[PDB]
Amino acid sequence: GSTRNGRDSQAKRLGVKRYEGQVVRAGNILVRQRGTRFKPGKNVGMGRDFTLFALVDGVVEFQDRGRLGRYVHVRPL
Amino acid sequence: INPADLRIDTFRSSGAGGQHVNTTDSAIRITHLPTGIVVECQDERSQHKNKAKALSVLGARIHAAEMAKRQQAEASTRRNLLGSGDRSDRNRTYNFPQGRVTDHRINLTLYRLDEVMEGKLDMLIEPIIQEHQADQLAA
Amino acid sequence: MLMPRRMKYRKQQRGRLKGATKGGDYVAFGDYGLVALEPAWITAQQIEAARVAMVRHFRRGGKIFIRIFPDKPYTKKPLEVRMGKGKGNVEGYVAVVKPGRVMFEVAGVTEEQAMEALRIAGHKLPIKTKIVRRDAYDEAQ
Amino acid sequence: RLTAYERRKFRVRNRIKRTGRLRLSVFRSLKHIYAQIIDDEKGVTLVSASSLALKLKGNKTEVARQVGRALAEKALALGIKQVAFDRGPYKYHGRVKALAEGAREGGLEF
Amino acid sequence: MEYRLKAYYREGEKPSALRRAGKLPGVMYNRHLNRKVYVDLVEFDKVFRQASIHHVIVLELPDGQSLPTLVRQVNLDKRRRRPEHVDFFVLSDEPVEMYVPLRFVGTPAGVRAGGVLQEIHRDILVKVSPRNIPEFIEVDVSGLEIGDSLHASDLKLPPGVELAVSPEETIAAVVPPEDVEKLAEEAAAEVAEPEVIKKGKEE
RNA sequence: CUGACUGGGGCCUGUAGAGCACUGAUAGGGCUAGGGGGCCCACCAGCCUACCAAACCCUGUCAAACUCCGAAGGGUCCCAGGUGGAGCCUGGGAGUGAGGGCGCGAGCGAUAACGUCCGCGUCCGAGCGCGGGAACAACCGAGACCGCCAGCUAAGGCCCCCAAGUCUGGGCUAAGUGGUAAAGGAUGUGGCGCCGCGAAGACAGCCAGGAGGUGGCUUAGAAGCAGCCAUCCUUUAAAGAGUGCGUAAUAGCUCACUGGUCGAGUGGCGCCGCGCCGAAAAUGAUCGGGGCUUAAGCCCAGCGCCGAAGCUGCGGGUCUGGG
RNA sequence: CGCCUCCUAAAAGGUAACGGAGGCGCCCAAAGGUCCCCUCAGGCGGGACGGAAAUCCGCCGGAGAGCGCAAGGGUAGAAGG
RNA sequence: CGAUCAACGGAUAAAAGUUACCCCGGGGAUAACAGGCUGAUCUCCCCCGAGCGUCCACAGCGGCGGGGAGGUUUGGCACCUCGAUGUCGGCUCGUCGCAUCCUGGGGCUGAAGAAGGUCCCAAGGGUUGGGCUGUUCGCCCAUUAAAGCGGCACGCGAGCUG
RNA sequence: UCCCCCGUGCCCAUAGCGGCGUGGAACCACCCGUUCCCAUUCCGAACACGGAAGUGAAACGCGCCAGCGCCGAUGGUACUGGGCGGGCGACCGCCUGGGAGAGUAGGUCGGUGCGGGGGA
Ligand SMILES: [Mg+2]
Ligand SMILES: [Mg+2]
Ligand SMILES: [Mg+2]
Ligand SMILES: [Mg+2]
Ligand SMILES: [Mg+2]
Ligand SMILES: [Mg+2]
Ligand SMILES: [Mg+2]
Ligand SMILES: [Mg+2]
Ligand SMILES: [Mg+2]
Ligand SMILES: [Mg+2]
Ligand SMILES: [Mg+2]
Ligand SMILES: [Mg+2]
Ligand SMILES: [Mg+2]
Ligand SMILES: [Mg+2]
Ligand SMILES: [Mg+2]
Ligand SMILES: [Mg+2]
Ligand SMILES: [Mg+2]
Ligand SMILES: [Mg+2]
Ligand SMILES: [Mg+2]
Ligand SMILES: [Mg+2]
Ligand SMILES: [Mg+2]
Ligand SMILES: [Mg+2]
Ligand SMILES: [Mg+2]
Ligand SMILES: [Mg+2]
Ligand SMILES: [Mg+2]
Ligand SMILES: [Mg+2]
Ligand SMILES: [Mg+2]
Ligand SMILES: [Mg+2]
Ligand SMILES: [Mg+2]
Ligand SMILES: [Mg+2]
Ligand SMILES: [Mg+2]
Ligand SMILES: [Mg+2]
Ligand SMILES: [Mg+2]
Ligand SMILES: [Mg+2]
Ligand SMILES: [Mg+2]
Ligand SMILES: [Mg+2]
Ligand SMILES: [Mg+2]
Ligand SMILES: [Mg+2]
Ligand SMILES: [Mg+2]
Ligand SMILES: [Mg+2]
Ligand SMILES: [Mg+2]
Ligand SMILES: [Mg+2]
Ligand SMILES: [Mg+2]
Ligand SMILES: [Mg+2]
Ligand SMILES: [Mg+2]
Ligand SMILES: [Mg+2]
Ligand SMILES: [Mg+2]
Ligand SMILES: [Mg+2]
Ligand SMILES: [Mg+2]
Ligand SMILES: [Mg+2]
Ligand SMILES: [Mg+2]
Ligand SMILES: [Mg+2]
Ligand SMILES: [Mg+2]
Ligand SMILES: [Mg+2]
Ligand SMILES: [Mg+2]
Ligand SMILES: [Mg+2]
Ligand SMILES: [Mg+2]
Ligand SMILES: [Mg+2]
Ligand SMILES: [Mg+2]
Ligand SMILES: [Mg+2]
Ligand SMILES: [Mg+2]
Ligand SMILES: [Mg+2]
Ligand SMILES: [Mg+2]
Ligand SMILES: [Mg+2]
Ligand SMILES: [Mg+2]
Ligand SMILES: [Mg+2]
Ligand SMILES: [Mg+2]
Ligand SMILES: [Mg+2]
Ligand SMILES: [Mg+2]
Ligand SMILES: [Mg+2]
Ligand SMILES: [Mg+2]
Ligand SMILES: [Mg+2]
Ligand SMILES: [Mg+2]
Ligand SMILES: [Mg+2]
Ligand SMILES: [Mg+2]
Ligand SMILES: [Mg+2]
Ligand SMILES: [Mg+2]
Ligand SMILES: [Mg+2]
Ligand SMILES: [Mg+2]
Ligand SMILES: [Mg+2]
Ligand SMILES: [Mg+2]
Ligand SMILES: [Mg+2]
Ligand SMILES: [Mg+2]
Ligand SMILES: [Mg+2]
Ligand SMILES: [Mg+2]
Ligand SMILES: [Mg+2]
Ligand SMILES: [Mg+2]
Ligand SMILES: [Mg+2]
Ligand SMILES: [Mg+2]
Ligand SMILES: [Mg+2]
Ligand SMILES: [Mg+2]
Ligand SMILES: [Mg+2]
Ligand SMILES: [Mg+2]
Ligand SMILES: [Mg+2]
Ligand SMILES: [Mg+2]
Ligand SMILES: [Mg+2]
Ligand SMILES: [Mg+2]
Ligand SMILES: [Mg+2]
Ligand SMILES: [Mg+2]
Ligand SMILES: [Mg+2]
Ligand SMILES: [Mg+2]
Ligand SMILES: [Mg+2]
Ligand SMILES: [Mg+2]
Ligand SMILES: [Mg+2]
Ligand SMILES: [Mg+2]
Ligand SMILES: [Mg+2]
Ligand SMILES: [Mg+2]
Ligand SMILES: [Mg+2]
Ligand SMILES: [Mg+2]
Ligand SMILES: [Mg+2]
Ligand SMILES: [Mg+2]
Ligand SMILES: [Mg+2]
Ligand SMILES: [Mg+2]
Ligand SMILES: [Mg+2]
Ligand SMILES: [Mg+2]
Ligand SMILES: [Mg+2]
Ligand SMILES: [Mg+2]
Ligand SMILES: [Mg+2]
Ligand SMILES: [Mg+2]
Ligand SMILES: [Mg+2]
Ligand SMILES: [Mg+2]
Ligand SMILES: [Mg+2]
Ligand SMILES: [Mg+2]
Ligand SMILES: [Mg+2]
Ligand SMILES: [Mg+2]
Ligand SMILES: [Mg+2]
Ligand SMILES: [Mg+2]
Ligand SMILES: [Mg+2]
Ligand SMILES: [Mg+2]
Ligand SMILES: [Mg+2]
Ligand SMILES: [Mg+2]
Ligand SMILES: [Mg+2]
Ligand SMILES: [Mg+2]
Ligand SMILES: [Mg+2]
Ligand SMILES: [Mg+2]
Ligand SMILES: [Mg+2]
Ligand SMILES: [Mg+2]
Ligand SMILES: [Mg+2]
Ligand SMILES: [Mg+2]
Ligand SMILES: [Mg+2]
Ligand SMILES: [Mg+2]
Ligand SMILES: [Mg+2]
Ligand SMILES: [Mg+2]
Ligand SMILES: [Mg+2]
Ligand SMILES: [Mg+2]
Ligand SMILES: [Mg+2]
Ligand SMILES: [Mg+2]
Ligand SMILES: [Mg+2]
Ligand SMILES: [Mg+2]
Ligand SMILES: [Mg+2]
Ligand SMILES: [Mg+2]
Ligand SMILES: [Mg+2]
Ligand SMILES: [Mg+2]
Ligand SMILES: [Mg+2]
Ligand SMILES: [Mg+2]
Ligand SMILES: [Mg+2]
Ligand SMILES: [Mg+2]
Ligand SMILES: [Mg+2]
Ligand SMILES: [Mg+2]
Ligand SMILES: [Mg+2]
Ligand SMILES: [Mg+2]
Ligand SMILES: [Mg+2]
Ligand SMILES: [Mg+2]
Ligand SMILES: [Mg+2]
Ligand SMILES: [Mg+2]
Ligand SMILES: [Mg+2]
Ligand SMILES: [Mg+2]
Ligand SMILES: [Mg+2]
Ligand SMILES: [Mg+2]
Ligand SMILES: [Mg+2]
Ligand SMILES: [Mg+2]
Ligand SMILES: [Mg+2]
Ligand SMILES: [Mg+2]
Ligand SMILES: [Mg+2]
Ligand SMILES: [Mg+2]
Ligand SMILES: [Mg+2]
Ligand SMILES: [Mg+2]
Ligand SMILES: [Mg+2]
Ligand SMILES: [Mg+2]
Ligand SMILES: [Mg+2]
Ligand SMILES: [Mg+2]
Ligand SMILES: [Mg+2]
Ligand SMILES: [Mg+2]
Ligand SMILES: [Mg+2]
Ligand SMILES: [Mg+2]
Ligand SMILES: [Mg+2]
Ligand SMILES: [Mg+2]
Ligand SMILES: [Mg+2]
Ligand SMILES: [Mg+2]
Ligand SMILES: [Mg+2]
Ligand SMILES: [Mg+2]
Ligand SMILES: [Mg+2]
Ligand SMILES: [Mg+2]
Ligand SMILES: [Mg+2]
Ligand SMILES: [Mg+2]
Ligand SMILES: [Mg+2]
Ligand SMILES: [Mg+2]
Ligand SMILES: [Mg+2]
Ligand SMILES: [Mg+2]
Ligand SMILES: [Mg+2]
Ligand SMILES: [Mg+2]
Ligand SMILES: [Mg+2]
Ligand SMILES: [Mg+2]
Ligand SMILES: [Mg+2]
Ligand SMILES: [Mg+2]
Ligand SMILES: [Mg+2]
Ligand SMILES: [Mg+2]
Ligand SMILES: [Mg+2]
Ligand SMILES: [Mg+2]
Ligand SMILES: [Mg+2]
Ligand SMILES: [Mg+2]
Ligand SMILES: [Mg+2]
Ligand SMILES: [Mg+2]
Ligand SMILES: [Mg+2]
Ligand SMILES: [Mg+2]
Ligand SMILES: [Mg+2]
Ligand SMILES: [Mg+2]
Ligand SMILES: [Mg+2]
Repeated sequence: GSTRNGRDSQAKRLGVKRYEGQVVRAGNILVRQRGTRFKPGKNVGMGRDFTLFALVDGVVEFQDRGRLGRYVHVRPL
Repeated sequence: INPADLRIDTFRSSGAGGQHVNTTDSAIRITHLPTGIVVECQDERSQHKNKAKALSVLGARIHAAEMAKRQQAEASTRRNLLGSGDRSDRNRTYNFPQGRVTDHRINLTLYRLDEVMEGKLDMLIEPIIQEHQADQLAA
Repeated sequence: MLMPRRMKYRKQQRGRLKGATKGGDYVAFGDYGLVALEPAWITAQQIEAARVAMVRHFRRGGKIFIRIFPDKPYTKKPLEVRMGKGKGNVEGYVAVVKPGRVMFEVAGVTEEQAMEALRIAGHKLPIKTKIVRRDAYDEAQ
Repeated sequence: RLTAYERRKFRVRNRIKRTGRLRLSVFRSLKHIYAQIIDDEKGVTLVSASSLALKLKGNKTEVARQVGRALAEKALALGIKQVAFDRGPYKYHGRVKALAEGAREGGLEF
Repeated sequence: MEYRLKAYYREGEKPSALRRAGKLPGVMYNRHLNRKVYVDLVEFDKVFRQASIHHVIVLELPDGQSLPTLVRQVNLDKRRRRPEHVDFFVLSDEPVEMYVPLRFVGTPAGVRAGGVLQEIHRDILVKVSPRNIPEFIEVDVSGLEIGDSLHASDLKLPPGVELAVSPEETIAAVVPPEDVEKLAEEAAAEVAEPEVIKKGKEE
């Protein structure tokens, strides 16, 4: 008797890294995700792995637009 | 293999193994009470690995001893019907000279070899079937 | 006997037996029901023994409804192995049953017949049971 | 159930909106052509121009070019200089192109 | 025919205290009103076992009012198998959707042949006026063989009552009975072991 | 002053629960491909279904790797309270990298282990110091600086051993249950609540009858106790074409049943209490013991007391802080 | 025995067992960049060879297809053609 | 650019076995004996009453399932013991349990009698000699009122045997 | 600031499906053409241009309808942060604070910002 299992991959520690109302600097990663669980909003870029980051200094704001998806914004200071 | 007819005997094995052979029993020794076959093993160390082979060989003799008594019954029966007297003996003789199909059981002789040794004959067995009722019926 | 025709996964974690039933707590088909009074994994062996107990009492006639289904695989390691080396093999299937579930239902049968058949079937199960008859409370569900 | 026309419209506009520039939207009917310069950040139209409002007349292409020049003139009066062209569902060609070219001749920046 | 049940108003009393006092908490409502009420448990049980959700229950309120209601929802304690809450739907002159008992008149010929009449619906959902509530709806099941079925389309409806379910909805069936003669084949019936649905490069 | 913890506010989440919209599972109907068995046929069409049975639909359900839903909580930021053997920053010195029990959440295991592996917490570890639990690291009480022949309490207790009530009010249990266990069984016993049956006199005893057609698929000769198919009716109570002795022939006793009697309630559910059986292991027994029965047991409601190294009182030591 | 996906994981992250299941050790000169254009699976009906399913026509259709390969997330207001 | 340094943070550029001829340093951090916890397996007892028993569910039986008891089996765990807890069987000596083999008492019997079956009570005493085999166990011979089953570190090697 | 239409945004089905009705003066659409610009792996279907004889049939706009879809209380419960208890356990209760989902009543054939053209 033996196992044909026993494998698993390293945890990737995905998710939001900066919540609404938090003071960020340009470049701060805001969301780590697989695909677009959140979409880039105003002053928010998205990297080749769907990572959202701040484009400007400011304050993070989230917005749920229904069928248009959830968006992450940065409001300049 | 149903359990109501099995008395299982456990105890200590016999031979090499050290203090484990001395202490742990582990020698299964079954006894099939109706048939009498006793197959008894000590090969693997656990009595449950020993239980397996003990059960798996009782069947090989419960089946062997029944298949014998049934094929011993298949040769005692067949030897009588065919009869070693296959030179000339029991049932019928078929004349191809004069066509006398005869059955020596009763007597009835006829010329229906053309109609019998070239087709069916369900009606010429009837006297052999009818004379065999009055054989049993009248006595 | 009862077991899934197919499944996505062969083996299933054991889980828990907290609380009263999620559903199935009211009579829904027959005239009388057998309700579970305490939680258990009910084996397909136990289910079928209860069923056979009822049809063999009715002798001919009536209708039995089995409202629990054993879809949960039961696992057991071979005799005399040690801990480890993976999960044991599937030896059977059980239906998770919690207090308040209607397990069996009968119809087309006199009251005394229904009372007696469900009683004998209760003796085939590993839990305390209660016999109930259809109510307005049941119809209102 | 969307149509190719609505999908093509969303496609080109979403890309325009993303740059954050003021957008020069152009609607083209069988008879007329209309243009409004829009601040999508407030959802407000800033300056307007159309053949229907200018009573323009002849060849559709030359007409469009003129509504383009007109939109430019009125835009610069408001300090609007940089803009992004919203061709919407239309290929950049013919009448739409003419309007764009007319807007450029007026000093509108794109 | 028509039943009466004394009800009382409640405010901040805890539902647990009420039920420990023998009082069944409840609510009474319609598009115009919504009031928290409670009724005596044993009194309500005497009424409800007869009335069910089919017959009118007028609630004799302590302020002198008397409102005609239908029981619209009864929440059961899943463990103890006892009611813990009632919804009383206050009736008014408008037509109302409700459930009307089915009376299965006749003995099906399939039943005479040994079968069993499975009473799929014991009532039917119906739009009707409160002044117009029938007591039952008769259904002639004597023609049903093993195994024939009746549907809501076969319902003869009285005047002023309108079917509120699809006429395709089946309402009764006559099924074959349980038989010991089948036990032998069922016990010797071998089952194929369950197949596992493939994952990965198998699917 | 930034800490643990706490208050408000914003946001992030997919667990408990629940649900079946998806992935599958799923019983029973309906509806209906496909086959199966049966008809009529091969002229290729044509009919049956209580066989199996896709989809679809209805009722009813299941799921760690299913979610149309979805908490309590948790995380994080902002403003506040919070001066603590708190927090940050830089350096010097370590020890540890075998843990364990308990509560909760899971996996593994067998819904076994003083088992095993994680999560949250806790205690032992290092509190084998103190009070309770008969004794007992981790259960309950409680963090021991020293002294006191002073006081208040904690758990637990207050009949004697053994400090404090043989205290007070109302019940329950006769099993020493308490003072060692399950399915399941049982007119033990005690409560409530709610239906039946009850004046042309009941349940139980005595009394008088208790029949007549009298055979059937019908036979191993038994109309009625032989296996079924039987359940019509009548001699102006109206008494089974039959429950216990003779029967491959009959007696005769008997009930259900009817009347006559003598002179007052009876049965059924459901929730709760406390007890009974089920209950057999190895040196001599025992709830710690002795002993306990309107208790010295159990439930409820009370006042009082005893009780520690906890708290107070009083005196002292030392460190830190404030004068 | 390293790497990936899902679960166990107790709604942030992380979290073990010889716990439950699958994959990787490549691939593409386009299967990449940018412009433009286009929308799927499936179901019903129609239709020569021609069928359950080639291609053609029509209606129904929010995504259940596709996205090179495991799984998950994501996705037609494209990331697919 | 040369890595199945894939034991994938990769000890050398370069490496397999055996020891019962064995040795040291350690560990009850870790197995084998016994104990312990557990009771899957084992033994025994119940629950249900399908059906058997000419008739008759329960004289005697008890389909499929259900709940326990025990701590004699084989295991699971790794808790005291590896600066040592000597292991099978035999002999000697016992002692205890009772789920009783005999004897004593009793209920039911498909108990005529005699002899049986089964269940209740009951542990006072008794429970043979041989053949085989190291055997426990088991088979067999000749008897018997009977030729019980288990606990005690599978009792007992500072008592012996080996 | 009112009504209709044409653009373009916001809320993200209370906005959708279906059915019916309605509108061409204006706008929009089909529509007429395929010379020109541009275009079809074939096709002026689409894309595109030049047009204004016709039609609101399609499409679109605007109404009405609750068969479907969508939304959905109030009660009560599950579950639970913290605090306690009970059971040999599988598990069950109490206090305090929070509080679903399903279902029921019901709600819905959209609301609104900007700029145009027209109308009073
Ligand atoms: Mg393997
Ligand atoms: Mg694994
Ligand atoms: Mg790996
Ligand atoms: Mg990791
Ligand atoms: Mg991991
Ligand atoms: Mg992972
Ligand atoms: Mg996140
Ligand atoms: Mg990329
Ligand atoms: Mg990029
Ligand atoms: Mg906001
Ligand atoms: Mg913003
Ligand atoms: Mg030997
Ligand atoms: Mg050795
Ligand atoms: Mg051993
Ligand atoms: Mg588990
Ligand atoms: Mg089980
Ligand atoms: Mg298991
Ligand atoms: Mg092993
Ligand atoms: Mg082991
Ligand atoms: Mg394992
Ligand atoms: Mg297993
Ligand atoms: Mg099983
Ligand atoms: Mg259940
Ligand atoms: Mg039971
Ligand atoms: Mg429901
Ligand atoms: Mg066009
Ligand atoms: Mg501060
Ligand atoms: Mg802070
Ligand atoms: Mg803080
Ligand atoms: Mg806070
Ligand atoms: Mg759940
Ligand atoms: Mg589903
Ligand atoms: Mg449903
Ligand atoms: Mg579950
Ligand atoms: Mg579930
Ligand atoms: Mg999950
Ligand atoms: Mg889930
Ligand atoms: Mg919701
Ligand atoms: Mg929250
Ligand atoms: Mg928080
Ligand atoms: Mg917060
Ligand atoms: Mg502060
Ligand atoms: Mg400190
Ligand atoms: Mg510190
Ligand atoms: Mg300081
Ligand atoms: Mg130092
Ligand atoms: Mg130093
Ligand atoms: Mg260390
Ligand atoms: Mg360790
Ligand atoms: Mg370690
Ligand atoms: Mg640990
Ligand atoms: Mg711990
Ligand atoms: Mg301990
Ligand atoms: Mg624990
Ligand atoms: Mg746990
Ligand atoms: Mg787990
Ligand atoms: Mg078990
Ligand atoms: Mg442990
Ligand atoms: Mg444990
Ligand atoms: Mg555990
Ligand atoms: Mg560890
Ligand atoms: Mg230590
Ligand atoms: Mg302590
Ligand atoms: Mg400590
Ligand atoms: Mg200690
Ligand atoms: Mg103590
Ligand atoms: Mg003490
Ligand atoms: Mg202790
Ligand atoms: Mg202590
Ligand atoms: Mg201590
Ligand atoms: Mg201290
Ligand atoms: Mg005091
Ligand atoms: Mg006290
Ligand atoms: Mg005491
Ligand atoms: Mg005293
Ligand atoms: Mg007293
Ligand atoms: Mg007793
Ligand atoms: Mg006692
Ligand atoms: Mg006792
Ligand atoms: Mg009981
Ligand atoms: Mg009991
Ligand atoms: Mg009783
Ligand atoms: Mg009682
Ligand atoms: Mg008969
Ligand atoms: Mg007892
Ligand atoms: Mg008293
Ligand atoms: Mg004291
Ligand atoms: Mg003191
Ligand atoms: Mg002190
Ligand atoms: Mg002092
Ligand atoms: Mg001091
Ligand atoms: Mg100090
Ligand atoms: Mg995780
Ligand atoms: Mg997780
Ligand atoms: Mg997580
Ligand atoms: Mg968490
Ligand atoms: Mg992190
Ligand atoms: Mg692999
Ligand atoms: Mg390209
Ligand atoms: Mg298609
Ligand atoms: Mg076709
Ligand atoms: Mg064809
Ligand atoms: Mg075709
Ligand atoms: Mg897809
Ligand atoms: Mg693949
Ligand atoms: Mg190299
Ligand atoms: Mg490999
Ligand atoms: Mg390595
Ligand atoms: Mg290497
Ligand atoms: Mg590598
Ligand atoms: Mg390594
Ligand atoms: Mg690594
Ligand atoms: Mg290395
Ligand atoms: Mg190196
Ligand atoms: Mg090297
Ligand atoms: Mg080299
Ligand atoms: Mg080497
Ligand atoms: Mg090497
Ligand atoms: Mg060597
Ligand atoms: Mg050698
Ligand atoms: Mg050798
Ligand atoms: Mg030598
Ligand atoms: Mg030597
Ligand atoms: Mg040698
Ligand atoms: Mg040597
Ligand atoms: Mg050594
Ligand atoms: Mg060394
Ligand atoms: Mg050494
Ligand atoms: Mg050890
Ligand atoms: Mg180790
Ligand atoms: Mg060991
Ligand atoms: Mg060992
Ligand atoms: Mg050892
Ligand atoms: Mg061992
Ligand atoms: Mg051992
Ligand atoms: Mg030993
Ligand atoms: Mg020991
Ligand atoms: Mg011992
Ligand atoms: Mg033990
Ligand atoms: Mg046991
Ligand atoms: Mg046990
Ligand atoms: Mg035990
Ligand atoms: Mg067992
Ligand atoms: Mg028992
Ligand atoms: Mg019995
Ligand atoms: Mg029989
Ligand atoms: Mg009998
Ligand atoms: Mg029978
Ligand atoms: Mg029995
Ligand atoms: Mg059996
Ligand atoms: Mg069991
Ligand atoms: Mg033992
Ligand atoms: Mg033992
Ligand atoms: Mg072991
Ligand atoms: Mg053991
Ligand atoms: Mg050990
Ligand atoms: Mg150890
Ligand atoms: Mg350990
Ligand atoms: Mg040792
Ligand atoms: Mg020594
Ligand atoms: Mg020593
Ligand atoms: Mg020594
Ligand atoms: Mg020694
Ligand atoms: Mg005895
Ligand atoms: Mg005797
Ligand atoms: Mg005797
Ligand atoms: Mg006798
Ligand atoms: Mg005799
Ligand atoms: Mg006897
Ligand atoms: Mg007896
Ligand atoms: Mg007895
Ligand atoms: Mg004795
Ligand atoms: Mg003795
Ligand atoms: Mg003895
Ligand atoms: Mg002997
Ligand atoms: Mg000998
Ligand atoms: Mg021997
Ligand atoms: Mg010898
Ligand atoms: Mg032997
Ligand atoms: Mg032999
Ligand atoms: Mg003798
Ligand atoms: Mg004798
Ligand atoms: Mg002995
Ligand atoms: Mg042993
Ligand atoms: Mg022994
Ligand atoms: Mg020994
Ligand atoms: Mg011995
Ligand atoms: Mg010895
Ligand atoms: Mg020895
Ligand atoms: Mg000794
Ligand atoms: Mg010694
Ligand atoms: Mg000695
Ligand atoms: Mg010694
Ligand atoms: Mg010797
Ligand atoms: Mg030797
Ligand atoms: Mg508009
Ligand atoms: Mg019109
Ligand atoms: Mg229209
Ligand atoms: Mg017009
Ligand atoms: Mg006109
Ligand atoms: Mg041309
Ligand atoms: Mg030209
Ligand atoms: Mg024209
Ligand atoms: Mg129209
Ligand atoms: Mg359009
Ligand atoms: Mg709702
Ligand atoms: Mg609510
Ligand atoms: Mg809690
Ligand atoms: Mg628990
Ligand atoms: Mg609460
Ligand atoms: Mg609350
Ligand atoms: Mg919820
Ligand atoms: Mg809700
Ligand atoms: Mg609507
Ligand atoms: Mg519409
Ligand atoms: Mg709008
Ligand atoms: Mg706006
Ligand atoms: Mg205007």
